[PDB]
Amino acid sequence: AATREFIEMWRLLGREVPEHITEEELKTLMECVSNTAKKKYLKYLYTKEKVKKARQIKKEMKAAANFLFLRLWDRNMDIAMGWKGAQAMQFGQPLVFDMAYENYMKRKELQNTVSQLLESEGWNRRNVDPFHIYFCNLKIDGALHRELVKRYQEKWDKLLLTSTEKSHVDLFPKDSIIYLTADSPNVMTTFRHDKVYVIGSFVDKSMQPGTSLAKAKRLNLATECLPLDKYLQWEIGNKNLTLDQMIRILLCLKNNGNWQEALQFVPKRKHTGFL
Amino acid sequence: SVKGLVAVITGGASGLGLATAERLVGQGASAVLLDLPNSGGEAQAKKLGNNCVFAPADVTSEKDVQTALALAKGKFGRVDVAVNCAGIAVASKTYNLKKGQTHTLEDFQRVLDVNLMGTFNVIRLVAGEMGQNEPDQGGQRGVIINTASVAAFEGQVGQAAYSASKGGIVGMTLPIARDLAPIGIRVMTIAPGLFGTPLLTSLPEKVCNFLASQVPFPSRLGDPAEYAHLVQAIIENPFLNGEVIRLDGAIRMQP
Amino acid sequence: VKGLVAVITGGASGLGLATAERLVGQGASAVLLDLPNSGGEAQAKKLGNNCVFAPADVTSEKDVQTALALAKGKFGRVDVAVNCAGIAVASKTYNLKKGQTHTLEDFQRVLDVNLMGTFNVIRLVAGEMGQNEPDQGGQRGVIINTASVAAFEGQVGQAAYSASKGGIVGMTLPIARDLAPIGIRVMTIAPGLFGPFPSRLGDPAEYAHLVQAIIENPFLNGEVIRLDGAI
Amino acid sequence: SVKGLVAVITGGASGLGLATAERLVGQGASAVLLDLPNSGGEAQAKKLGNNCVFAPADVTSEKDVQTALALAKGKFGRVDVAVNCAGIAVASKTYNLKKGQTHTLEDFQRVLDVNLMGTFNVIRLVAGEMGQNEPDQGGQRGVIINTASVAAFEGQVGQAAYSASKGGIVGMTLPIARDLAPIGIRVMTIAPGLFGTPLLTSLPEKVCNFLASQVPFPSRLGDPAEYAHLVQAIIENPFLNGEVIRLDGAIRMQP
Amino acid sequence: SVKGLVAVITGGASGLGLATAERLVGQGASAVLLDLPNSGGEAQAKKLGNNCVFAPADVTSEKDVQTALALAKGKFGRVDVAVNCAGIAVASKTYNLQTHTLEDFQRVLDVNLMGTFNVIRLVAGEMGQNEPDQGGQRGVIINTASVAAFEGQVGQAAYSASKGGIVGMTLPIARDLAPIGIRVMTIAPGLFGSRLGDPAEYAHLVQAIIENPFLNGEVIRLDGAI
Amino acid sequence: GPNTVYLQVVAAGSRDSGAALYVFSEFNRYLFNCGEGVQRLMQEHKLKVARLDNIFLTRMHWSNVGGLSGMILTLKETGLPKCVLSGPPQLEKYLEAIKIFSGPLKGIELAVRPHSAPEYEDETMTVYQIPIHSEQVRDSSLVVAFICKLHLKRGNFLVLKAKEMGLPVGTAAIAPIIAAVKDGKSITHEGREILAEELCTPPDPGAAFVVVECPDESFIQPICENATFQRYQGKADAPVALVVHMAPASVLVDSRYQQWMERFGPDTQHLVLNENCASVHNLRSHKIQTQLNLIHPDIFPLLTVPMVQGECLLKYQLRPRREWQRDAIITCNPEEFIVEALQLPNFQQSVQEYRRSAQYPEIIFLGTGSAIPMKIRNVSATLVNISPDTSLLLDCGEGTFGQLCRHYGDQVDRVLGTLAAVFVSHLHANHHTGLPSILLQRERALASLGKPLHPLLVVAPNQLKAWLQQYHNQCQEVLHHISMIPAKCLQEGAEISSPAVERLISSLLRTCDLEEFQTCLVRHCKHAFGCALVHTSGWKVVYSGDTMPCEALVRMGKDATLLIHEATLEDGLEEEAVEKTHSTTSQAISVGMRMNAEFIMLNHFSQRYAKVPLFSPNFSEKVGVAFDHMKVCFGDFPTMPKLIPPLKALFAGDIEEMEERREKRELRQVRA
RNA sequence: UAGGAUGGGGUGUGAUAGGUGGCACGGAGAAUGGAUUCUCAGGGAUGGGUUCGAUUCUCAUAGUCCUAGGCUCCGAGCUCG
Ligand SMILES: Nc1ncnc2c1ncn2[C@@H]1O[C@H](CSCC[C@H](N)C(=O)O)[C@@H](O)[C@H]1O
Ligand SMILES: [Zn+2]
Ligand SMILES: [Zn+2]
Repeated sequence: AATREFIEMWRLLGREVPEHITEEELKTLMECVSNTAKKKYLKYLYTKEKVKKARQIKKEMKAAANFLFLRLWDRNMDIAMGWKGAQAMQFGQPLVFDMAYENYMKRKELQNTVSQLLESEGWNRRNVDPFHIYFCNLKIDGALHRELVKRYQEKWDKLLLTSTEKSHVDLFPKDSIIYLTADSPNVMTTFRHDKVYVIGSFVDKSMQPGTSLAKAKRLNLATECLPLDKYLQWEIGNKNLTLDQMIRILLCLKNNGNWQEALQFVPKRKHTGFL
Repeated sequence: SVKGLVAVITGGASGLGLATAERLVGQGASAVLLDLPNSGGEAQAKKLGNNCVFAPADVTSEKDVQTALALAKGKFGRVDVAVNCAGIAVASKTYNLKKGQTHTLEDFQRVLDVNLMGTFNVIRLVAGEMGQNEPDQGGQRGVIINTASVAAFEGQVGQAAYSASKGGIVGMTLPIARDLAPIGIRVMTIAPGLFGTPLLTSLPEKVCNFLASQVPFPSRLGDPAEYAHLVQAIIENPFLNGEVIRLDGAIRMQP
Repeated sequence: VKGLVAVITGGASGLGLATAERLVGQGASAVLLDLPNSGGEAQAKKLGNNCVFAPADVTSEKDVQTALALAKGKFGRVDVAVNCAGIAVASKTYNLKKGQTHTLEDFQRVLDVNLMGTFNVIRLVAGEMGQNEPDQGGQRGVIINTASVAAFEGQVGQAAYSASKGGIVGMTLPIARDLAPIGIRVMTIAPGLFGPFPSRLGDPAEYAHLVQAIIENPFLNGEVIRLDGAI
Repeated sequence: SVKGLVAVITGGASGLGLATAERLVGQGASAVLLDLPNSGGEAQAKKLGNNCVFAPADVTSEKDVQTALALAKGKFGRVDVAVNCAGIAVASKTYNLKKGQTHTLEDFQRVLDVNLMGTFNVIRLVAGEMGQNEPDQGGQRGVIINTASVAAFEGQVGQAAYSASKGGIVGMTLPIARDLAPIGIRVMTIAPGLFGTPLLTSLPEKVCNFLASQVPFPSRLGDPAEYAHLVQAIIENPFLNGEVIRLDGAIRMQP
Repeated sequence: SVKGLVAVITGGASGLGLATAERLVGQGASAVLLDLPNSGGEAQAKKLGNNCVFAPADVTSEKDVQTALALAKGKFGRVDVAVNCAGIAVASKTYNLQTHTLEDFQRVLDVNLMGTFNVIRLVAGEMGQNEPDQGGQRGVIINTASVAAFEGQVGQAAYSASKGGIVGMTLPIARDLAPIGIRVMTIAPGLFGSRLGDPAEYAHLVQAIIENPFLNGEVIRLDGAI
Repeated sequence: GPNTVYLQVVAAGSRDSGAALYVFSEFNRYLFNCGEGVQRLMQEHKLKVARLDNIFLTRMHWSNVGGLSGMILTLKETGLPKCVLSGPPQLEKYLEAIKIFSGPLKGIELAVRPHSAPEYEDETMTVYQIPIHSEQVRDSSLVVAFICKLHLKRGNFLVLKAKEMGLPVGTAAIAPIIAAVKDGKSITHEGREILAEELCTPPDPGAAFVVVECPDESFIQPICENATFQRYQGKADAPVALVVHMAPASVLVDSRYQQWMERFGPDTQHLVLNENCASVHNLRSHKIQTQLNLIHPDIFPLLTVPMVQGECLLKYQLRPRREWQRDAIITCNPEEFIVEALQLPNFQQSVQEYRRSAQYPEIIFLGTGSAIPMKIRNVSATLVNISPDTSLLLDCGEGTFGQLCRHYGDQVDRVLGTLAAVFVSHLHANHHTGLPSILLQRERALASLGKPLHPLLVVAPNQLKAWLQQYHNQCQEVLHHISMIPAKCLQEGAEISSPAVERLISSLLRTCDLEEFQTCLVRHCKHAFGCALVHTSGWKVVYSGDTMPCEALVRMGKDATLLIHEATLEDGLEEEAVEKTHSTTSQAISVGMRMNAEFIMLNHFSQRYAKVPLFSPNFSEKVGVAFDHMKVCFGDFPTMPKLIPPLKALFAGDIEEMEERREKRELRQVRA
């Protein structure tokens, strides 16, 4: 409550701080030694409140304004994607998300990683031929598992993916594993259906390079990088693409698309165009 | 071949009936469009040329169809093919405990009246007209083709009345085929899956894409010209009788 | 089936009556829903105080509604519904050697009694069944329909009858899917020649036995069972 | 009632065969578990007591099954019911263009031999034993129950060999009913689908949970005691013959 | 239409397979008669001209089918249609108050069902290499499963079992091959030689199935309502 | 005005690095020493030079202006339009002397702010220059001390109590209100007037810091008697926050000097970067020497009143909370260095294998890096120990004495006593600028060792005379320490110019004990010379210098015992080497077989090259490679080929790094 | 090795030394004539810092793009200072 009074003050000072604060987010607020970190956290809460209230307002404004099937709601589509997922989990090509990076990740990065995993899995379900997604090295009581169960709620027990505490080397023949990383010396020429691709679920905004390469070289796994430059002009943009863009690229190549079709999912702001 | 055949096509003003008429007239046949008087079939009959005539008749009524058939026999002297494409769809749950609504009886009755009873009302009178024909070489006098749906085997939620009617058509397809077999009239049933008829094209693009993706192969809504093609194939092939053909791309309807 | 309450459409005679006699013998409670002028009142007297006759024309919503209100008055709940009422007609669709056409009124009447009457009973008793407290298995009730094998291979002249029973056959699965979130099971029996092997006519008691088996077994749903001795 | 009947149950060491042995022995029927010697059949027979016997036999081999039937005849003197619950499965696609792999012919033929040929081998050898019974009242001499999973109707991807074998069992159900009718043996088939059988254990438990949730009602996997209940109902009821009964809670298979 | 297509027909030396080859070659297609060496198929291949060729193969073996498909790919460079007409039958009752012999059941089962799957799995290997046309189709696979699969007569237990297996496995194979772009269909021929079905009407139906792009995963009873 | 300002100690006064500060501010950046090795130290510790607007020199002395030429070249390469120097007015003459061996102010503009010029102020600092003349146009008794005064910072605005009188908060309308009160102007009559402290933090007048250099006792009294210092010292007007003293320890212990610091007040700090610091400056250099020592110990020997002793990277913030900051202190730990070498994939097994496989003169390679100094390699240098009493320096790059002092530690004084002659072969900014540092340290070493002060002998091109002559006349007396001999007089075809020259060269042979000394003209620039020495023992050493494969050199140096040749570039770019007049590896290697040398040594590696060049398969048992601080004896020639595998393993990453860079350049070319 | 350009982690874009405004599309969970309600994600590279308020103000780290070169001082005029 000392800090509750402190926030009342900064609010009395007229700073960007929220109207109210909950206990658990206050206990999160005290998780920041630097006063700048507390500032940025508070501005994040303030802006959340700001947009939440703005959208409630616009919601209140709009309120002033022989079929063959009953409306095919979101649930029916979800069940159809469920059946496709259940088939993929048996005969689909494996795709691995390699956990264990929980140590290297600040809270902001861990949250954003969870968000990207949620979107990537969403795009995976809708595809015509999904991968069989593995979460390896996924600590049961780690930070990520608790956030995933928080974000999915009771969906978590029902997702059609394999979650395990084992490593990927304990599941697949080590000759067939390929660790995808932008720093690889080997350039991916073609998508190979007999190999197992590993993606590190790791978000750090390009800030500690070589982590995936270090994990790969520590073992005797094969490694590859995407041929971004060879088939696409470049400009100012990181080469580590998001998880949902990675998965939508792999899903495009898997369906026999060519490179000039697969790289459409790269953000246009990063490159001028094809060569 | 179909050259010189005279066809009576119910529900011919749009959808599968129109596509069948367009094909048969294009292939050199003659067609009679059988549809409601207030429909837009008069324009289509002008489009197809003097081989085609529009007959305003409501298939639920004996007198309308009898007048239309008398017109057809006056204009062309014979009936060689009949295609049943008329019908209506209604979606409504039998009962919904959350909100307490119950399937109203009049929607069920009018679905049976248009789909199931209208079809039999057409079949018996057209079979009456074909029974006067001189038998073709091989004992055949004519062919009657019905349009069931995949809803007749795996109905989804809220299609109780529709599935009931199409299941009745499927059930009754065989005893009628046995009744008219001694006379030399062939009876066949086509069970189309998701087809780009006006019943489905009026839906939004999102649900249209979802329905198209549900088909295993080819992953698209059926094209009515392919229904017309199967109808022609049934007309040419002397040995298809008393059978239901699913034209659905191997799709199975999820609940 | 002890203490369970059933509404048996067409219970004055035939398969409905044989089901009521067997199930009440086994300790259930039965409501005979049949036409007012039927002789089912003697049967309801015969079965004792656990049985009640409710006069209702199945094609009319009001008659069935009042019969169900009578059931609510006597027993307070409905657990099982068995649909057996119906009639049959034999007539060829068209007969060139005699120039005779199947009349439309007969076709409409058979459809009225067999197919739409069954749906009318289902739609009303489901409203009654929805008031039950769920079984420990989650079940609220069971609905059983009768669609003879004529729905699959009809004889000459059964077009209207085969149409009605094929309608019921097509109707089974969508109603089962409709009522699944409510907890009502919908099942269909395909009786044959009821009064290769067994070569005799079927005994209605074997139909009653199957009805009890369907009631007891929690996992039979949305299926048609031909009980026809393989003819 | 089943009181005093002697039943031969193939695959009776586990799953549906064990559930059936449990019910009939509990109801007072004597049972013979016919299963491979590798399985723990003798442990279950010792557990179930004096009314249960384990017969080591391989269903694809004529001499083992003949020995097992001789053992049953020696112990109890007759066979009144036979239940075919033995079966194996394989999950392999017919052809896979992406991976460049083709279903092996040995795997298909092995599954086909165990599931389909073994079932006919048991039916044809048991019938030679059943043919010696003096008929029950009503012309019945014995009962034969088969197991043909719902894959025979709506088989999934990668289930071709299993679906082919169960489709054969479904196809030949009626022919055997016509074959054995003059001698008074009924043949019946159950389509259990998703059950408590370990075949639903090789799949990941999340797939099993999804499949259980997808059943319309009850939204769970079947309990083998419900299969045993249906088996007893089939044994008691004289008029079920040559028909396939789907026991799946109305679930319909999607690919 | 079917002009220019290459079709592989098993059991093409006689009966329905031969009548299908005659129709497709008359319509301008190319056909390969895959049948036993003693069937006399080389005379039929000589009759149909240079668009048709005979490849001796026993369908129950992988090697003979592989050699025949290699020969077809050498001759025409492509396979577009496969028709499975090969088969045998027996009429022995399961039990005769005598027991049905096991060798006859194994033989008819493997000739009808096992030969069909062996052909399907190898042609799909051949068919998977075609470029998909404007409709996305890579090939059509057509099977025979007599109406005995549905209403098998007395003594047709082995035959009905084999055709029932073909019927049961039609849909799962169609689902397997659907992402490849191969259509799978089944025909159920009835009484063939109010008269018996003429094999030319079966060949006509086969052509209709080849032409129509939307028929897939279905069994068609060509039985004249019997 | 800037919000944060802090100092940083780049060099702590150690004998091998000198002393230097670094004033950081948001708007400007400043430096106060430009001696030898300062450029290398600042590059190593990642100190940006992009916005180095001003450079302050506290004393005209080669120990303080040694690295000035290196900085000038670096600023020109950075693209800075103008740089301004401040210090003694003689800098202009110094700047004139720099252009003789370089270009004249190419592109960039140079300016000088002498002490007599008016004070210079900026948006962040006001600077005053104080001239101090020692007791008892070149002036050898002038030292300049700096006093920097910060700008006044407006106080913070108190918003919490601002609402009490009702001033608006959270809108741009308060911006003019805040500007007025922050400037000392009262806000107008908003129902009533509010002035100054009623809503605003009182202003901070600014904390000043002083940098003082006292090289000797002679300056103590002039510092004490200076009136300008008393202006800030004895008052309460913003008491100078910190005074940096750069003076030998003997000066600090004086009582008079000691009382002078104390009069600044109790709160004032005092930073001292004297000759008593004990801190490692070149961590990477220490790492490599420790790493290489695991291979061969002999070939790679190991290197060597309140007051605050200075350290490397020591800081002192000034605008924020005035506190001392120990966050960037360099930390040397040999255990970590050896641990990193042992964990290498292939390093460990190879060194075991090497050891199980198994004096004068000795060659020490002080410097092998080319034009610009880099992180690991200094500029060219080479020490030869002919006899225990004599030595010869083959090239004197900038900061050579620093590398020599680190290698030898406390023995440096004895070695310089043995220093007989220094050879200058071509007048490049990385072949000769280190000479003046050597002379002063040699004089100091001779004084400590008690040896007589005999002038050193320098053999060099005559153009070097003009550079030293101007520097000696204008800036600092040097020439009374040297007796210079023109390089042309030692040519094969030379003629006796004067009898005096002959006495010196004859003296050189007797002093250095050589049998004969010879020189030759290589083809690099105008007046570029090689050399060759033959001892009475019979061994011959030939030094090429910057060159390309030449024929005059081959005829003269036949059958040399050891040849040292330039290896700037590799085989990929022979055309660029010809254009830039340098030799590639195969060109040098081809030269060695033709010259028929016993052993071959390479140096002058390019800035492209980080640690090693490419070891082509043409590398035989006679061709070797050179690294900084290596020891080569005549007996180690058979050993040298065995060292190739361990050196490849120990530098796996960098050689891997160089290849990727070469690949990337190719990729950009390809993608063009 | 250096200098610059710049970084929207779902995608396009704004308010441009400080106050103002963001907009349009997309995703996850739970319920109902193609729309609705609740809930989740809403840090304009990462970490410090300043100001009454920072996306824009400053530093450090990392990614990415572009670019990285050479001697005259005077008269004798190949040497002389
Ligand atoms: N351009 C690219 N080429 C190959 N793999 C890439 C890629 N961009 C992203 N990925 C894969 O997707 C994941 C997220 S990108 C994150 C990069 C990584 N965490 C790092 O610090 O460098 C990575 O693990 C990488 O395997
Ligand atoms: Zn040079
Ligand atoms: Zn050089």
